Amino acid sequence: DANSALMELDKGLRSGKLGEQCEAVVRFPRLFQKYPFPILINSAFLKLADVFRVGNNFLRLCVLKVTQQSEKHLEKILNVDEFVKRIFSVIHSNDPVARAITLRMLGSLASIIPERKNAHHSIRQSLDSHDNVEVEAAVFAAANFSAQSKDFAVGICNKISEMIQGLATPVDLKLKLIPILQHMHHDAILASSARQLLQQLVTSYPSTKMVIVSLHTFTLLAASSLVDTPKQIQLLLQYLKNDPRKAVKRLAIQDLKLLANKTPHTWSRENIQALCECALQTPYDSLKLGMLSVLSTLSGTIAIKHYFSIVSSPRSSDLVKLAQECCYHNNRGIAAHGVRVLTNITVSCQEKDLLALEQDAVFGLESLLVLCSQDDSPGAQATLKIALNCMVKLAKGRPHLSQSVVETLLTQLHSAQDAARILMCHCLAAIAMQLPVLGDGMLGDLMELYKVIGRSATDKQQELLVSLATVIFVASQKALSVESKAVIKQQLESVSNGWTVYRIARQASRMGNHDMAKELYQSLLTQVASEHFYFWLNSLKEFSHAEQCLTGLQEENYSSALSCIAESLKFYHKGIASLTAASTPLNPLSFQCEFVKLRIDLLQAFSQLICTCNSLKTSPPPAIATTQRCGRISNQMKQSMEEFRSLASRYGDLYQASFDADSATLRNVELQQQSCLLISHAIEALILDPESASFQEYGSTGTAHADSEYERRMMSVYNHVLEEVESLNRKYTPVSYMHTACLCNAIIALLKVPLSFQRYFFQKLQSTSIKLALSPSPRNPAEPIAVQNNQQLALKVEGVVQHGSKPGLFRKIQSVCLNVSSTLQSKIDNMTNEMEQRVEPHNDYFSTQFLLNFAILGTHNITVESSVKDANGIVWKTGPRTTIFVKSLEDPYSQQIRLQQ
Amino acid sequence: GGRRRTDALRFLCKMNPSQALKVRGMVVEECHLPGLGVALTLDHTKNEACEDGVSDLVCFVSGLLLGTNAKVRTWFGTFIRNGQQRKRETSSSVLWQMRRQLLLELMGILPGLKEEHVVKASALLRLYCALMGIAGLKPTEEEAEQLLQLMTSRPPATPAGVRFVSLSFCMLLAFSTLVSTPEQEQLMVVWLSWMIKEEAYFESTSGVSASFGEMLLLVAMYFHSNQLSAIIDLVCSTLGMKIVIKPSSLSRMKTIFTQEIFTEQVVTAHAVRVPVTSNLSANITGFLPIHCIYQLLRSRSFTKHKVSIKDWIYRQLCETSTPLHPQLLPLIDVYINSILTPASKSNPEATNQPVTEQEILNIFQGQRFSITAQLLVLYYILSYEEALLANTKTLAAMQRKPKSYSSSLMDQIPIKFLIRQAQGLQQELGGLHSALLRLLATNYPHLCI
Amino acid sequence: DPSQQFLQQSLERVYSLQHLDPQGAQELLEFTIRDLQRLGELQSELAGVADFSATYLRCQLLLIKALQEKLWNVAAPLYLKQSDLASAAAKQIMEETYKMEFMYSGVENKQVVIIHHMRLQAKALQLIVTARTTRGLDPLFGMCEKFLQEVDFFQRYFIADLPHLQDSFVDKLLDLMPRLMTSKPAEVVKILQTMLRQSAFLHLPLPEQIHKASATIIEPAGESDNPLRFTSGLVVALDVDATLEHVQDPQNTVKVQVLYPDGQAQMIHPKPADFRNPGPGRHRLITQVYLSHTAWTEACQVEVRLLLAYNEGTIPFSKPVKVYIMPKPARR
Amino acid sequence: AHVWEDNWDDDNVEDDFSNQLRAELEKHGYKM
Repeated sequence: DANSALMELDKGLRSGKLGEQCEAVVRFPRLFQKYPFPILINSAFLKLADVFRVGNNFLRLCVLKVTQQSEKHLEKILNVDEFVKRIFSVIHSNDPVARAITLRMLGSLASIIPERKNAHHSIRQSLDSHDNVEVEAAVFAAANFSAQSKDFAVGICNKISEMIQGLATPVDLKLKLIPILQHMHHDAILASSARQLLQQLVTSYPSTKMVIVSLHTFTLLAASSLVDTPKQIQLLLQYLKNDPRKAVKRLAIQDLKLLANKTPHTWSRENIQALCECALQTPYDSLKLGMLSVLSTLSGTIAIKHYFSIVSSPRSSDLVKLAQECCYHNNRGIAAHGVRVLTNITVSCQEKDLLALEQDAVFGLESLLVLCSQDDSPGAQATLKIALNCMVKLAKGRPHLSQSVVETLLTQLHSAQDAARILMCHCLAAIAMQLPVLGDGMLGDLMELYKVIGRSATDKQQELLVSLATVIFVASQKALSVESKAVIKQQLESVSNGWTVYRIARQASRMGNHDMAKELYQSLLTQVASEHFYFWLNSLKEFSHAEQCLTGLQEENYSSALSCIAESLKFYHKGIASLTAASTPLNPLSFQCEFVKLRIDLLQAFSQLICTCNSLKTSPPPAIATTQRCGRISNQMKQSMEEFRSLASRYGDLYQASFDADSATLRNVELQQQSCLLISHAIEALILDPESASFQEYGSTGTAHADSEYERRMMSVYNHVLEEVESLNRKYTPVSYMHTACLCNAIIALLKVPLSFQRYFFQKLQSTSIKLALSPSPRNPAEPIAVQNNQQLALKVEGVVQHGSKPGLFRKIQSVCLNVSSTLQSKIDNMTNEMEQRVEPHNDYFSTQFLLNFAILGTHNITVESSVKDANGIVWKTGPRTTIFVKSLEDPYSQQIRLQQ
Repeated sequence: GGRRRTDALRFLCKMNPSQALKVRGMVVEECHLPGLGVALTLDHTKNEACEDGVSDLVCFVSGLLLGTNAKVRTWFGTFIRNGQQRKRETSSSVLWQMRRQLLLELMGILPGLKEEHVVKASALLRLYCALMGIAGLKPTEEEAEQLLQLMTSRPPATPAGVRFVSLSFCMLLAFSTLVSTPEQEQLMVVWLSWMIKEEAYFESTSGVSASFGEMLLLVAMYFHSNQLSAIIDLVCSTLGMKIVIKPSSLSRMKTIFTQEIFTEQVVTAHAVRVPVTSNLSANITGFLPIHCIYQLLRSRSFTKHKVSIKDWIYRQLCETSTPLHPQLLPLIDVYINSILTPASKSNPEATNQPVTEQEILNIFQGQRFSITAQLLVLYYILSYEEALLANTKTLAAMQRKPKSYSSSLMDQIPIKFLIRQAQGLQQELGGLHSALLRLLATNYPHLCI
Repeated sequence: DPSQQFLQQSLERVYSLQHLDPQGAQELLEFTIRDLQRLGELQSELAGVADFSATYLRCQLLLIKALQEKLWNVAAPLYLKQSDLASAAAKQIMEETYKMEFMYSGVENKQVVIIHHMRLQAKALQLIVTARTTRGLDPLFGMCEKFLQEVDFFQRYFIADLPHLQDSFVDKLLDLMPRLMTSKPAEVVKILQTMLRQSAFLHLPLPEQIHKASATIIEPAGESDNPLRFTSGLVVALDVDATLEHVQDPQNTVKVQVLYPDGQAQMIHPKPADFRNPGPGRHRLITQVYLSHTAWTEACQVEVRLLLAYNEGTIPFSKPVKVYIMPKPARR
Repeated sequence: AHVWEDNWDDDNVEDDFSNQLRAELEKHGYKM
């Protein structure tokens, strides 16, 4: 049912009515989106071409619209020459509107035909014509060809130079033709000639209209040709300084904004001096906001480090004082830009005679905060965003200010409206997440604030409870008191949405407070109106129950270890039964089931290990026969090697097969895998061959990023276990009981730090899938493709990538590794044709050519695997795992020859 | 040796209570000895007293039968068939004692139905549907009687309750062999008669747009128009699994709907009396009063039974939004066909009157209304103007000419403005931009310059 | 020329601005890489020097990016095999050092000593990542011994030019040289980590006249849709004509490579007679490529690419071209 | 323009599963 849509819509195309043909033409883009493979694309584009050739000039506009929309599918066209000839057969017509439409189609088609000479001749001929629609379409197509072709660029450089300063072709047409000079960056002397022509134009037509158009053109030429961008930044400083007009100044602002966003390393010191000095003596306020917005975007990059470079007192520098009087300005936006600049100076380079500004910086934030808290307007909300981002960055860069930072924030958490409680709770959440030592310093104060929310408004209430209980969970780095649980619970019994309690429960499951997760999951379990959502909530409840059982541990007590581990396994198994029941074909929950299954396997590896440590106290030294490994305990810990190493491999396999998670979920998977490697190394350093260890951890054990509290406690446990392993290296007997005690304490230390269900367990932001439509003949089901067993099978695998939303949010596909293998299904098994190829997609397409050698006699099983390679370099093992069946026939002449031989 | 291995591992499970779930785990992930896993699950259920929520047995069988993996589904299914072929009376089999445990929780779930026990019984009905579906486990008389006890229960008020009664309706419609005695047939007649006179209360209080009443109307229309495949599709969509059902049981069920209870007049009246779905869109799933009224428009029964449609179509058009549902375009098409083409030669006058002038005017004065509604009404106006010029041989012999929409209102309609708006947002308005351009090209060369 | 002044100013900004946070150093390096590629694409007289500087700064960028890695934040047993990014970076910078000393035409001993020093840093990175991976004492001890004799070879062959190149990795490497002789290999690899952390970035004096070698296979173009048809087990000869510019000694260096669509490759050496010399700086390769296989079911795409060889290695320098090939069985 | 990068609760970061969960869960509006 792939070409059937093509025959249906082209049956629509063979009508004699304009309406049905137009309907089919405008229905083509949906069909393009549904099947993107180039057979259908090429066929439908040729049909669009020979519908375009004969038409009543309104079908032509519709096909132009479809070509404009479906630009990313244009490179998939195979029979390019017939397509372009059918389109080009309308230039020689005498209807000027049809000609203009066809030049617009050529301009749309520019990507696939950069160096077609007759197209350039048609553009040049129609460009100096007298019909206005033809002229405008010619300028459009000249702009679109000039971005790709170079000989067209130089010839049209001469032509457009002549027609701009030809003193005919009135000012509207000149405004239309200056972007032709914008697209004109291909060669050095071409760029220089365009630069001279633009300078002559801007000094020759000193208007409001032409100066704006010419300056935007001139800066796009500068940002395209990176050979004299500082000259244009310089020229923009004289245009922003010495020009009385206002709109020219506004373009100078947006121009310097674009140039600072693009190439900030070219900004020289005197350029920043000129920008700051022009920002001082301006009488207006919107212009002030614009220049200091440009300086704020310039302050977030390495331009400041070039500005504050050794070989004057930086207190006397223009930028810092300008930041001061615009941080203490009346308008809110200019204050936000100034406090961004001051925060960025503080976070950047650490010269001594800047440190006093630190004090100014922090006071600035709270001053701005008490201006923008009590306003309730979207501009004030954006000012809140900017201020709180500056608060986070300021506390991040200089931690010794940070404590003062957080306490000031709590003051404005006492008196502000319901839209200001949120995002301040978020700033507190971020600061107390990465830097935890301050979080407890809130504790109880949030309690009374939370009490006030018992009698607050209703419109923004639910999000506000979500934010407050989230920052409560973040701040409670050690645990939560029973009274804290009681007050949170009674408040959300007082009023709740039902989805708010779900968000609170999943926040608690994220942080590690699994008892309140239990209680809210009970509340959800009584609730809710579907099958698999009920099973999902039951599974989450059981996981919270097992994790409270894991929190109920005591150090140096192995009996409680076995008991609580058994309770955790039984609650996890009720939970994994619920998860298996909750799985749906529409939403095939795969990360959750694998994560829970490997968690179960980790705790059972721990259980077998702890009872194996108990086996030395539960068996003989060996036997009467043994009198360099003696006893069954050696074989048992070798099995522990096998289980833990396989478990680490399975954690790695779960890491590689996701590709759609965030940094935190991946880092948590890394924590679990590192726990498996930790226990494996700890055992193979104590009992199984101490002799060839000889390492004593010759790597760094400090100075970590510590992006979460769970990460920090994991790393502390890791370092403590490695310290115990280094100390107890080669002093004692190979079996020992300090060795078993070391394993016991290691297992207790790993199970004390609870767990963290991360973001990918609950919500999925990025969804990427691959198609891989195999076409040797695609078969049907059990029917195999017949091969003649004297030639190879040209597989011809072709693929396309499907993105759920926001194309690539976290990681971007750079190249894709297709792997193919065979298997003799008759019963190594045909490993002789394992093949690998790297693909770089153009827009979404994958096109490779695979030859498979089927040689022996039988039915073979082709499997195709995908492997995404990202921009950094990590390979990711996703893919549909496509399998196809082949039967190997023989030539009867060859069969008779083999029988005779 | 299968029974000796189950006996050995069962004694081991009794010996170590904690790792019985582990023995279940290996049974799952090597697909060996299903009866062993079920028996130890029953033993661990005997061990706990944690029966506050759903049973672990229910969750486990739901995971094995209705799961992402297929080979465990086939393995548990052939376990069910092997338990079915053990015809002689022997209580030592694991499967029948699992049936008694499910019977015990049937006893416990019975009353009408309680508020806390509303999703437990729906999950149980889905489980038993899977057992008689993919697994194919023919029940006994007492089990079928208690199934009819459970499905003919009274859900209190909940959206979980309307999910329950929809699942109970498809539970009945999937397996009509489950009822065998006349007394149970009187029981299901009483239950259906209750399910008629109650729909408005659950519809209003639950607030869902996917209630049971449109499903009742759908099955009435599909039996009335003799479309059994639509019934099969509806029950397979609502239950959540694909099960093949013989048409003979559905033919008996067709008789009990068409002869009594759902006569065609009361079906038409009740389908008129349904409310409209505010903020319709296409993101909501379900089966909907719009598909109900579209099916009742396709098989001509409104004007054949003297009931109006007009304000419903008006309100449903006026309460539409972004991405458009894939049913409104054929709904407007068959609405126009109902305006123009008469139903039968007995009443050539019999037709639907079109939308009044003032209402369309109040739409196009605005923005109070939605742009999807405006585009839909523009499509209605243009298609009515086009089709009124087309079916004119029947129009002249019909003597109740509904007439064009004057010219004052047609002057006060921005056609090019809404067509530009349709082109601007063509990505979510799919199926309407093409029709608007078709109508504009074939009827208005005013603006195709 | 504005381009020459811009290149000098950018290179001076790279060289001077090295006292930064590694985030800022990475940002400056990435911006100057993109600037240098854009300058090389725009210019043609100064394309070679822009590309040379871009390759050097790419090596420095990957070295710095590998230096700041989470691998040197956890211990050696806690290794993520799949999450490592610093392992392959040694191989890319090794291939890039080959690219400097064999792609570029006009070079003298200063460029040679700087890129040899960068190769020594590359081998140090490879040594430290392999030391972090494995646990066998004999392989790590052996690789330490090969690395120390490589350092010995470097100071022996370059016994001069140490006064001109200051405060580098190799200078103060030879300052602690006898202690590097007498130490446990774990002590050696930790002091090599500490050595790479304050290893200074060298300044590269660019040569006056440089040109980058490249090839353009003018025929076959590859856009021909018609297949080359022959019989299974027999050979077809496709004529290749390519233009070489700024290649020193093409006879012992330039080769042709054929990638069959089945994976197996062929490295065809050209004949010195078939090399033309159409002027001082451009050469014309005209040879015949010999192809044979065992019948296919449809005409497939065979890859043809010119490779540049050096002494023990081959690296690509030509745009790929593709040809349709149709091997048939006999009629009987 | 977002303060907290690892915020689980933005304006629209809710996947489909959470969308039908919110749809069937906000309707009841009562908790015991």
